[PDB]
Amino acid sequence: MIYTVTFNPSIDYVIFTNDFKIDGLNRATATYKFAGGKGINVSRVLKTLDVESTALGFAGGFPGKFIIDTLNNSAIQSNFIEVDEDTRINVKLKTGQETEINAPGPHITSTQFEQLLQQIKNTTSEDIVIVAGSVPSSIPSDAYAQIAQITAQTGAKLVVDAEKELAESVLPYHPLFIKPNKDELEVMFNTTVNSDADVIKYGRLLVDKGAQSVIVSLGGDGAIYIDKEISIKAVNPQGKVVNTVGSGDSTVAGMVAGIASGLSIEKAFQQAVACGTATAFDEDLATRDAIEKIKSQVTISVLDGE
Amino acid sequence: MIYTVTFNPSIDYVIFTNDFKIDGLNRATATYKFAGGKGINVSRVLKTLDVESTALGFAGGFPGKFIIDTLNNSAIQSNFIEVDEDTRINVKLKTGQETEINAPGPHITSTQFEQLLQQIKNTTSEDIVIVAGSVPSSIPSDAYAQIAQITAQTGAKLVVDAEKELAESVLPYHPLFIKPNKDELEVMFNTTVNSDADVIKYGRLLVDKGAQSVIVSLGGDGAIYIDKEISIKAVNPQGKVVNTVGSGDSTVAGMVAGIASGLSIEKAFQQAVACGTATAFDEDLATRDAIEKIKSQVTISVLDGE
Repeated sequence: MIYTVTFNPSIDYVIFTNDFKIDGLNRATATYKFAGGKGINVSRVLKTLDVESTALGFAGGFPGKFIIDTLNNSAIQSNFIEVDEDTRINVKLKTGQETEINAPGPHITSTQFEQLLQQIKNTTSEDIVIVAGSVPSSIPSDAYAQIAQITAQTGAKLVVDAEKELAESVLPYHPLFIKPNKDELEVMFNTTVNSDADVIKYGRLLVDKGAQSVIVSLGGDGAIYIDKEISIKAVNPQGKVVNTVGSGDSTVAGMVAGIASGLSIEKAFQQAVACGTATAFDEDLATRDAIEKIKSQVTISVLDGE
Repeated sequence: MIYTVTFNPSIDYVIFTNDFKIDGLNRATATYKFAGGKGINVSRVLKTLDVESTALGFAGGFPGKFIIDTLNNSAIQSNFIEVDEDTRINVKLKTGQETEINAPGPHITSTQFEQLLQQIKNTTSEDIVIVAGSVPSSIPSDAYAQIAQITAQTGAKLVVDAEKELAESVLPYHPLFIKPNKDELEVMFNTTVNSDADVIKYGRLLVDKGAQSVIVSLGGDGAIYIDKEISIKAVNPQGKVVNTVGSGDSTVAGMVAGIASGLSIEKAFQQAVACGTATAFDEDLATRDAIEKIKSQVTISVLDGE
């Protein structure tokens, strides 16, 4: 089984109005409710790629109910921890000026965070655990390192989809892969990274620090995968970027799906990049036929090793 | 038994946020939620007054469940007709300004509306049916009349708090009272209403058209009750209007609770005005002690009749 972790899922409540007035009565003419979360996104892309996953994380109240349902309706399994405060509802106003109104997450007790850890404790060597996105304020700030520490004990494969500092924290626990960008490397190592060989070099030092594999995201210039024994360069096709939100979740999910479904590292990486690129070229998350279209146009090249 | 009917009940998603920024990422400093809707508010005030009622109307999805659980936690019964789409979520933005964003209802089928009417068909002469609110586009635009016509056969007292034309349409069905404002009177009878005598006149013409009685809201200037045999003037204490949302509802609930619990027309009316005033002087709906405090302060006078 593959699990995603979404610590703070939301309802993105998108509202179209008959124009907008501050301090006045406004009527919405159309609304939409989408389940939000970076761990949920991965699950969405995995499903797009015909790969099952179970969404974990924290859900509460009627909004938590809604998200569970949405995921059932997609045939994505879930086992969120029931918490005592409502899942957050973020409001996006789209008529004329496009405005965002984000709520803080629900309060999550220590018992509840423990209930999630208890699930990670029930994973095995053949499970993949994908933790994605920010750490909410009412869970421990080292939530990623705790989950990782448990995976190290179960054998489960840890994949982190977060910014550098949380991926750095999981390093000693040998994740399956982390996914920094070229610019994060420059900061980590206090050096200029300006060649594919330099990318290989600092990605391999992160492998020395515990990472089983590293994907270094390079933007529209593709990405590099680094192993202890191989590095790969993927170049994606050019095209108009519409919306890069989700591209990271997609890359992560393409990689995992490829691994899970018996593709080579090379081809799983190729799928990954095509996923991230597909999403980028789309308004929202990529369709399957968009992913397959792009992965033929993605060129793989072995940089070093075998 | 007393029944409130809310066609389009709501979650009122209240969001506190400072310096509301259009086209911007805002972060809510706090949020909360309650069950809103006119008939629901009436049930809430009747409850504060120790008077049972069962909420009727339409609920669906998990927004629907929230309203039922919220009412249940408040010890208010409900017998909502399950609809196939989500109960609406209305947004209230509390900065320095107060900005409401009201959503459309769920789509309500004819079969579901028929289910509601079947409930009104099971009423008896001892029952009170309160129908309050705007009519959602998906139900019969003559929905008030379709209810009013059943109560005329069952014998149940019909109470209406609606827009002018909808209030006008139930008149042939002899509702127990309707509740227009002075401004609706002015539109109805196409004339200027500038005195207590003018209010008695046009209000009693409504009693001639079928209303058993009429309460005319004068805002912070009190209210006038009009009968075939008497008219009464209520005058409420002055004070800082905090929030008048729900005060019309509270007035209706005060009047019904009075009649239901054996009070004179006069004292029931006094209770009615105290309720609407006390709400006005409050964040939300009035507490019991605010209501009682205030009705000691409400003056009652016979305008005409015996």
